[PDB]
Amino acid sequence: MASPLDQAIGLLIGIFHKYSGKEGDKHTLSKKELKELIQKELTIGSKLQDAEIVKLMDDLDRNKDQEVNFQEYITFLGALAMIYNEALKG
Amino acid sequence: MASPLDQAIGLLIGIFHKYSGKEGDKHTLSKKELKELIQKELTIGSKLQDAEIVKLMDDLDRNKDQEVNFQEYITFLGALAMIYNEALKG
Repeated sequence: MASPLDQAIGLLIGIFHKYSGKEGDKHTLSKKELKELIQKELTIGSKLQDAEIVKLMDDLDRNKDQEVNFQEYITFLGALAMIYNEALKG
Repeated sequence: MASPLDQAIGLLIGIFHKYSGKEGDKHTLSKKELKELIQKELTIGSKLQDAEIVKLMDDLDRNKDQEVNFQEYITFLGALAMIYNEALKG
């Protein structure tokens, strides 16, 4: 069955594809799409703590002139998650 | 605030913490916990596609006798996703 994990994975995939879809090689996307993704799909406004700020900055270096793939996109979210849910860093 | 992304991230976090919590250093967990995680939380049984099998195998070789962190767990999930959610490859 589409258990909570599979569903949540499904969400992260769907979120990816929502932008990556347009890039043709929709297994990848870049800087612009990443900034869009975070800014649009995280309706935060109040730039939480540091994590998201650092993601937005980092994005420029992380990409520079290269597309990122799915897992490297996920890493953006996982890093975000770790930095603001400080707990996860132990 | 807790937009679809944040919620879905929240799910993957929650899933991790549900077991990783018990390790105390809940940034990390290992082989046994990982197999438990996927087995329990993906209520599949009817092994959808190779991905899950390959994860279950891979886990042993990946861990050996070494813990994995949150992002590495997310890599396990992201790889599972990649392999069975065919779209992510093509």
